[PDB]
Amino acid sequence: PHKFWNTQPVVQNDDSSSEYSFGPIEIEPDSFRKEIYKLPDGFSWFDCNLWDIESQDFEDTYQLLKDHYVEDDDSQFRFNYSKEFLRWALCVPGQKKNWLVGVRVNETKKMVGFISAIPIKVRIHNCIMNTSVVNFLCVHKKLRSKRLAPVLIKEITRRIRCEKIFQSIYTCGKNITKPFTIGTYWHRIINVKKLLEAGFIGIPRNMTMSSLIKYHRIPADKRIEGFRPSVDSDAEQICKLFENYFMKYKDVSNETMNNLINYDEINHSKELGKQAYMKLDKIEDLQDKITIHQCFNVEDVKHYFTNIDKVIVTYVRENKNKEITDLFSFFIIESTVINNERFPTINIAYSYFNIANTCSLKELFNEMLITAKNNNCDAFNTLDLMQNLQVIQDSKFIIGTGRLRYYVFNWKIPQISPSNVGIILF
Ligand SMILES: CCCCCCCCCCCCCC(=O)SCCNC(=O)CCNC(=O)[C@H](O)C(C)(C)COP(=O)(O)OP(=O)(O)OC[C@H]1O[C@@H](n2cnc3c(N)ncnc32)[C@H](O)[C@@H]1OP(=O)(O)O
Ligand SMILES: Cc1csc(NC(=O)c2cccc3[nH]c(-c4ccccc4N4CCNCC4)nc23)n1
Ligand SMILES: [Cl-]
Ligand SMILES: [Cl-]
Repeated sequence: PHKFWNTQPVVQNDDSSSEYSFGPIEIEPDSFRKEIYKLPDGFSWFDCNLWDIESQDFEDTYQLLKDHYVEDDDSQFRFNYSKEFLRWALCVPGQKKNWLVGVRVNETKKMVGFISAIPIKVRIHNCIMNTSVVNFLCVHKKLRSKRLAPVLIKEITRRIRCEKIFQSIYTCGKNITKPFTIGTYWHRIINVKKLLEAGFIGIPRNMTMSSLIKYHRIPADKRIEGFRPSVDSDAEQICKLFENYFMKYKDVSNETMNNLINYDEINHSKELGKQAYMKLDKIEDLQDKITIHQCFNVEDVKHYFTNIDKVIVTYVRENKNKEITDLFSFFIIESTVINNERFPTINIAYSYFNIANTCSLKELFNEMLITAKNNNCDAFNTLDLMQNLQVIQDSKFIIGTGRLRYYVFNWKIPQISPSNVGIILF
């Protein structure tokens, strides 16, 4: 029984709609609460100054997440996002100062809560829109189970709506309301001895450390040439590469892709916003296609698909005309090994966006796995989004624990396969 989520414009688990459709759940451009939400006495909101990596706010945020953010099931690993990562992930083109929200104890100046939104452009079927991604919701462990989280969620909702944005995308490792897709975690072991020492895997009875090393080795043969790190001057080419990829896997006609309904222009009117509703005759119309994905202009490409040591790795393949034809990318997050004083962290790569045109996706990932090994990553993690199952199948990836639930706030999306989703959250 929910007490907060049952009041929100999201599809509920008990929803009994017998039709597949798309569109906003509600069009309420001026009826939302505009007054700041009250925090418990002694606590105050503040806009978190992540615009200078040396600021005190950035140290406070880094420390809060380091000790209190997402942990695995058994509380053996906790994410340890670096400050350079958080800057790359949160100070994105178009970001607003007030979408990085902290909660501080007034007497001690201790930061005890955080929630963030980043602006992104997304296509959802026949619509395109400026939207938000909510991430890094975090409450101090000593303040949990006191119903603070709905306060932080309502407050970021208010701050997003003040920017005339009424939808959001977010993920969760547990079921809340009805998710529009469910992602499966997959792990590729790179550094066996480190992951054994960390307790992530163990040594099977029918194996040895040496046979494990042998089994999990990244294949060294069949190397395809032409790959190099991306640079800023690649941005226009990379932008075109992404447009052609999303055009290839579209779930709407060519004319539709070229004339997407821009919800930003009609979300101010209950009558005009109705144009965004779209009934789907057959669910099979979407099979093998991408239905929802982020859209990147040249400025976004320059920011996201770059190379920052220990944060983000982007390589492109060139042909004999020196034209970019393929791309792989992954970001890098350390995790704390909670109960290991002498081996306190591991370095994990996470697949981001990958486009294979001149090679198979399996060959592309093999080149990416080698590069992640050479970037000192102990494992390579992926979701079964987009065409990744092609590589996950008949590979040495091992399934993870739990599932990643995808949600859209104030939009209707039929339950779809993760192959239909091109949205990666940090
Ligand atoms: C138009 C714009 C819209 C913008 C907003 C879009 C929505 C954004 C939504 C957020 C996007 C998250 C994206 C990410 O960052 S996902 C990762 C979230 N962060 C962590 O897991 C870090 C460690 N954990 C914690 O810090 C706390 O446990 C948190 C802060 C998560 C909850 O603290 P606490 O454990 O002290 O709980 P409570 O007593 O205060 O409150 C209980 C209520 O909160 C609901 N709850 C609990 N966890 C989540 C969750 N992860 N998403 C959504 N709802 C959640 C729960 O169902 C219940 O409601 P109801 O079941 O009674 O109804
Ligand atoms: C090799 C190794 C050692 S520890 C480790 N993962 C943890 O500890 C851990 C703990 C909690 C949640 C997790 N989700 C994932 C993950 C795994 C694969 C693909 C995406 C993933 N997520 C990352 C975060 N954003 C959304 C997508 N991993 C964890 N992997
Ligand atoms: Cl209030
Ligand atoms: Cl679920």
